[PDB]
Amino acid sequence: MQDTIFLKGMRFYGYHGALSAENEIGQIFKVDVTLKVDLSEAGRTDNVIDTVHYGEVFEEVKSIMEGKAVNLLEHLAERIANRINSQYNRVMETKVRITKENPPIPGHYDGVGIEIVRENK
Amino acid sequence: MQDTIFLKGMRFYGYHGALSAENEIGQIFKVDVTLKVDLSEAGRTDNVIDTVHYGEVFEEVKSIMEGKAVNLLEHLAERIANRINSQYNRVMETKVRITKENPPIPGHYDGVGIEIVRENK
Amino acid sequence: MQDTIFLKGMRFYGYHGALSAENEIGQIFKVDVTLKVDLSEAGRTDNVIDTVHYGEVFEEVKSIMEGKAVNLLEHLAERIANRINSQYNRVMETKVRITKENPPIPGHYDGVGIEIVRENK
Amino acid sequence: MQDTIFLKGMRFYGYHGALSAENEIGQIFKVDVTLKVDLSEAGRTDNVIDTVHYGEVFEEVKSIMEGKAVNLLEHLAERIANRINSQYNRVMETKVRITKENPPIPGHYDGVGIEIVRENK
Amino acid sequence: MQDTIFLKGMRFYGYHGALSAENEIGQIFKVDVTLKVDLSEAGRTDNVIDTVHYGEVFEEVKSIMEGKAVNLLEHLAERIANRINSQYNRVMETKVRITKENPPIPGHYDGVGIEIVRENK
Amino acid sequence: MQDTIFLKGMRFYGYHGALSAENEIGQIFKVDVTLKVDLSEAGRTDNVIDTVHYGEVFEEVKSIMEGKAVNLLEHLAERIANRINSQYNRVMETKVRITKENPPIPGHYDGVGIEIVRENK
Amino acid sequence: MQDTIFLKGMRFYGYHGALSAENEIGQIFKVDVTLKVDLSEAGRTDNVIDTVHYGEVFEEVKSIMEGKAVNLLEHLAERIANRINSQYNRVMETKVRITKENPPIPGHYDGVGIEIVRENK
Amino acid sequence: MQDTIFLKGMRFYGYHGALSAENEIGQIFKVDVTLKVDLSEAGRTDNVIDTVHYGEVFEEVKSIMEGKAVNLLEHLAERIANRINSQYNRVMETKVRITKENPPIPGHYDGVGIEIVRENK
Ligand SMILES: Nc1nc(=O)c2c([nH]1)NCC([C@H](O)[C@H](O)CO)=N2
Ligand SMILES: Nc1nc(=O)c2c([nH]1)NCC([C@H](O)[C@H](O)CO)=N2
Ligand SMILES: Nc1nc(=O)c2c([nH]1)NCC([C@H](O)[C@H](O)CO)=N2
Ligand SMILES: Nc1nc(=O)c2c([nH]1)NCC([C@H](O)[C@H](O)CO)=N2
Ligand SMILES: Nc1nc(=O)c2c([nH]1)NCC([C@H](O)[C@H](O)CO)=N2
Ligand SMILES: Nc1nc(=O)c2c([nH]1)NCC([C@H](O)[C@H](O)CO)=N2
Ligand SMILES: Nc1nc(=O)c2c([nH]1)NCC([C@H](O)[C@H](O)CO)=N2
Ligand SMILES: Nc1nc(=O)c2c([nH]1)NCC([C@H](O)[C@H](O)CO)=N2
Repeated sequence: MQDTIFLKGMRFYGYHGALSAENEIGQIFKVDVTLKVDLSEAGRTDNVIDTVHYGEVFEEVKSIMEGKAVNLLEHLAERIANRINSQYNRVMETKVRITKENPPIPGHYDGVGIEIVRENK
Repeated sequence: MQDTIFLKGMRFYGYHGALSAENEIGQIFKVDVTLKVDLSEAGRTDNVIDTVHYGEVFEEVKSIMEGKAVNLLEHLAERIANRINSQYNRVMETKVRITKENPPIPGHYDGVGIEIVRENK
Repeated sequence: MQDTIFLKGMRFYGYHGALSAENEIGQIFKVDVTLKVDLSEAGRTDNVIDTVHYGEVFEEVKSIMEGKAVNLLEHLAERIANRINSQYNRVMETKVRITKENPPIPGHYDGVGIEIVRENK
Repeated sequence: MQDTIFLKGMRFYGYHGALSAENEIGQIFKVDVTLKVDLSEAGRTDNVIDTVHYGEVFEEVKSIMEGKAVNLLEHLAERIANRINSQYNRVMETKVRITKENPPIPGHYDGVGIEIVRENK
Repeated sequence: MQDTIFLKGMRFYGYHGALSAENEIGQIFKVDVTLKVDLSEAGRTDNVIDTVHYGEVFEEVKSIMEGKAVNLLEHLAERIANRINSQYNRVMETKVRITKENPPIPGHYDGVGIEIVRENK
Repeated sequence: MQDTIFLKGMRFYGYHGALSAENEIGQIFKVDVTLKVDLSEAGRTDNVIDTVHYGEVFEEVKSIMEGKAVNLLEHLAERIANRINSQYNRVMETKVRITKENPPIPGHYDGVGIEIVRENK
Repeated sequence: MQDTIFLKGMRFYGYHGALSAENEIGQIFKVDVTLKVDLSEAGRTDNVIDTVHYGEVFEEVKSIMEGKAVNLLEHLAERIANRINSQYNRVMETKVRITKENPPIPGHYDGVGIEIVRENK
Repeated sequence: MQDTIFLKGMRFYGYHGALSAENEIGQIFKVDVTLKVDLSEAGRTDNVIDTVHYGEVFEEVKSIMEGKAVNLLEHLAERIANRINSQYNRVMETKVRITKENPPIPGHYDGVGIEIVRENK
């Protein structure tokens, strides 16, 4: 099953990071969420109730990205994956990519980050 | 067989969407279509008749993207995949990606969408 | 005097617009603000108190872009220009550009908008 | 008076061009329209009737860009400028930029074009 | 073995295409070539003689893209893949992607094309 | 008179430069040419003979950018401006911008260059 | 005299800024430098000695952008303008633009900055 | 296990290359590093000590990209992969992509390069 629902380049201003200075000033966090979902019924029916509403997913990611500051991106992606898998049974697996395009790293790069994939149990 | 014929970033202004306001105002829908097709005969012959004409594919996608407004992107991709698989036997499988770069979602993101893959029966 | 302080591509999700559907769904408004300010004293001193703090300017634009929905972009730029000119005497003139990259216009374009320039009296 | 109303990167598929092959196949024409208009009343009032409606302007450009094929870009910009100046008295002057990002020129470039500025008489 | 040598976004102005008007006027063809090559010896030695010289590959693609006009992109990719596989034994498999970002198709899209993968026999 | 004919982002691979290593290896030179030309007659007539043919201009720039290697960008822009002003009487003034996006300068920048403006005598 | 020598998008990682957290972590500073210089002799002669060497200019900007941390961007641009005007008599006037694409401002924008123009006395 | 830690578009100015002129002048090398690392413990704990610190990885890549000039990109990627695998046991496999967007190749392309994948033994 290769069907997917996606949310690309979501951007939030948060204060996560292991450095005290990071939490103080904050930065923009870029988030890409890809959900494995069989979309054939919805495609057949055209009923919004037969699929996962992207809007609601964005609200979950948002609440975690703009909520309490944590240290790791790993911790933020793990809470999002877990939160999405938990509320949606139709989501067979959730992929979360977080990117810090501007971390406190002296250098020239497009960004640094992590990506996790979590199957829904 | 990893050969493919593709159409990237096709953009149409349509009125699909589950919200009444969406159907009223409309928006730009971005479409990426990838077709699995063995292209060796055409490569050998160089005869357009031994492959699938991208132009005709664009006309099919267009007619569905710029036709009657539906609710789901899932419904639009399912009609395109089905329409392409139906008229072309050389297409072993069709992948359709639809993206709403500007849905009625209060936030900063690059876009939201769905992607389906349908083998030709 | 060609010195300037600038804020480019500020983006806010608002509900302005003359169409009822626009106010309901909303959209992203892009804002560019350029302030005419003699920056030589600050350049000499290096004291933040001798110039206009970009951060405070962004907060003013924000409060107007994310506040009460109005009809025109002209009305929004006029309130921003007026608000910035009012609180800052060092700003000799304010330029405000607002862009609706995705208005309810059936077509392919990068965006539509207005730009105003207002001298501080 | 430095106030302006703008429409950027409008794109149309037309068949203009002095070469027979051009008219046959066609291409994408990119259009940027900038109108000189005093926007202070509209900014004060917030009434759409006190300014020029971008939407209507796009419809005029469109009708000329997607209508009868002509030879020159100069001819197309002259008809647009003239058409906009004619219907709108509030437009003190009209600037039209047309770009052929892909003309029949053997080479590597971003595009070629012309730009005209026409005051409203 | 996941090692690869690549050449991205190569662009040539050619006259291929099944339409007489296309051959007359011509267009820009974008080419991406990815070669499967075990790069461990070269990585160990650092001797250019233990790998495939990207420059020579570009010259082969070029000679085919800027040579005799053909009808299909399939024919052009098949000659490139075949030409590269033929001269290089270290290339276990060749992937060729050709893109016509501006074909004679009335519409708005980023491009159309084909991609082939050919193992070296 | 604010009318102009333009050619943007023309790119050529040349060997100019004051460093021996530069002339040996070469690089990509980006060229932007803007010509001051009254385009009203052409706009009225639609006759290609009443304006300057962009294509011919590109051929002149090309012949100078891809010809004998010189030291300065200043020398290359001066020959182009002079060459265009010389063959076209309708060109009241010529602006030439040359950019070396990748010169032998150890650093991170988008490019370096020069721009000259030459009135036609 | 409209001739200019330019250096665009120079990027340096520095620790300037009025906030203690800024100086601690640092950020990327983008710099655009435009010099007014009559380039006709150099264009005529083609001798590097008749113009200002972009490379040397980049070294001056660099030494100031990557040196001692200051509070204002105004202070950094004033030292660069002054430093360039001081060593080059051929530079009639210097324009310096500094941009903080990622300042400690909670929001979505492309960047904030200042621009100064300083004539050489 | 599909979890990954990444560093994209790292850019360094180095002097590697098999051509004497290349080593003399130098160029910008773009580097993308993707590390296979199980990120579940870190996601659970949120302790930086349970994952690989991107910053330290960037310092290793940097020291190799900005150190002694070598001939091949293959040699540079092999030293980075080996260096990262060596210091981090949590990294199950390392992928290194190096790109020379501007090599001494007469032509128009986005870049050329190599990519290697090395499992940690
Ligand atoms: N892998 C990884 N994930 C993080 O979230 C992270 C990290 N590595 N290293 C340092 C860090 C810091 O607390 C701030 O970037 C320091 O300025 N955060
Ligand atoms: N997954 C998914 N597909 C849709 O087409 C869709 C959707 N989810 N959620 C809401 C929606 C709406 O009808 C409009 O976006 C509401 O403004 N359309
Ligand atoms: N010039 C101008 N400014 C606006 O703000 C504006 C406008 N023209 N025309 C229509 C409009 C509408 O209320 C919505 O775009 C309609 O969907 N808003
Ligand atoms: N300046 C200018 N404007 C044009 O519209 C134009 C032109 N110059 N030169 C040739 C041309 C042609 O008819 C087609 O580009 C030929 O393929 N059209
Ligand atoms: N699949 C595919 N490959 C081609 O090379 C091709 C094609 N389909 N369809 C039409 C065509 C034409 O000869 C020109 O695009 C017509 O203007 N060329
Ligand atoms: N202003 C200016 N124009 C040039 O063409 C130029 C220059 N300045 N400085 C050095 C240079 C060199 O010969 C090569 O860039 C050295 O690698 N060429
Ligand atoms: N106009 C202006 N220039 C600055 O350099 C500047 C500024 N305004 N405001 C605050 C600031 C700070 O020290 C840091 O951005 C605070 O995080 N620096
Ligand atoms: N595959 C491959 N890797 C390289 O590093 C390389 C290469 N091929 N070919 C030529 C080269 C050269 O030494 C310079 O590019 C020559 O200017 N370097």
